[PDB]
Amino acid sequence: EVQLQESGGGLVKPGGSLRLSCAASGFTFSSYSMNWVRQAPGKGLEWVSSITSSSSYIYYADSVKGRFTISRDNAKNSLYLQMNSLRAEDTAVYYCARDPGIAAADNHWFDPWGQGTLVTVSSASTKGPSVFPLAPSSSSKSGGTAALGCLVKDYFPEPVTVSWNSGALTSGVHTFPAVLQSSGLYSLSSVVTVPSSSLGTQTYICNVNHKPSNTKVDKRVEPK
Amino acid sequence: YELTQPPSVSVSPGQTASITCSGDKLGDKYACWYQQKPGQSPVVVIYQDTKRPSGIPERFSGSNSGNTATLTISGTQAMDEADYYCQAWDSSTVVFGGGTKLTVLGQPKAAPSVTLFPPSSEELQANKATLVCLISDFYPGAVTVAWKADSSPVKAGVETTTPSKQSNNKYAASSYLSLTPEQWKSHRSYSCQVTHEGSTVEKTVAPTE
Repeated sequence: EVQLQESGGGLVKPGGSLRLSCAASGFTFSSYSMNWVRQAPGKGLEWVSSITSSSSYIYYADSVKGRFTISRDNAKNSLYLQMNSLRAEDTAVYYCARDPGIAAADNHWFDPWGQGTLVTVSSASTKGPSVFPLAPSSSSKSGGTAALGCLVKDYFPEPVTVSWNSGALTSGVHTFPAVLQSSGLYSLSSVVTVPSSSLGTQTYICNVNHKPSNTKVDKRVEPK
Repeated sequence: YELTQPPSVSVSPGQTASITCSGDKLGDKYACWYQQKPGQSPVVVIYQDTKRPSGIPERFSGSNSGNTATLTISGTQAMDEADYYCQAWDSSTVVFGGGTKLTVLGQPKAAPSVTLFPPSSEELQANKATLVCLISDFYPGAVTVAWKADSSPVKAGVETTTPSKQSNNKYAASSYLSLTPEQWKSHRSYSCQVTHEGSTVEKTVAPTE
């Protein structure tokens, strides 16, 4: 029914600075306490800071003390968050949220929330992967078979493609979605399950292609 | 101050889902509940322990007794599948629970298969070490992954994906532990522990093969 709209998010290097703003519509901005909340990708909600309409009561989470500053301009219907000395740990979607509760009764809640603005703190640049063999084992996927694979480590940006034996080996192949690491680089793994009797006779090669860095690796995966 | 929620609750369609949130003296505090669906902002579904915002369906209700706040969804529907967060104030600090993924079961539960790979000798020669824990074919799509150095927790170096949907509608995830060569060689073993629906699978690898 009423709306908050955040802006200012983007890509910033570690140690850099960024200023977020939030504009209100549908309610009188100057009548309410306002809050910032953030959420790292795949993680939970973490309150950042609060400010009363008068700006006379201001609170911060310990994780941002000394680095972030909350402020508001009631005449411009805007909330701000100045973010200094940014770290990779600060990568998150940042939400504006109104507290329409009763401060005197310590009866608070957040309604509405903005759509959020994404802050990415990263100095990653184009990087080709290191490719490492994952030597076969029959301890977890067996019954006459062995699992082997390739680790495609620390590349940027997406995507990478993986095939096995130039694409002639397809059954039993499981390529896992990449993880985005706190370093800002991606890693992924691809595994294939093969007959354990073939481990001595059949060569297995993972074909890794990373077009953004113009890198290709053909990694032989030999038994130990 | 913390609020503790179960990481995941699962319910058959039409059954009652109950999500709990425990906190010290939580009976003295007003509890709030938020629903968050993938790619969207949170929305308040309960505030002031029991009050339901207008537009929230009547099958949602809240309570706060015995120092646990409970979100109850009767006749749970597929559209109720989401993450739910409880929230309370502690001396001007705003505290959220860790979140509960509610799955409305569209198929029977499936236990994960777990494969753990040690660092390759090649990577160790490159003065690096990565352990790879691959988790597949589980449903609902919620797991807890914990790494162990010998029998002790790991304090840093873990990177775990959110579960993603496979072709067969089960879920997969992966976890990576980055170590120094000295850390790898100076422990008897490392372990990947995967917990799913209250059951745990633990795989262990050692430098001495």
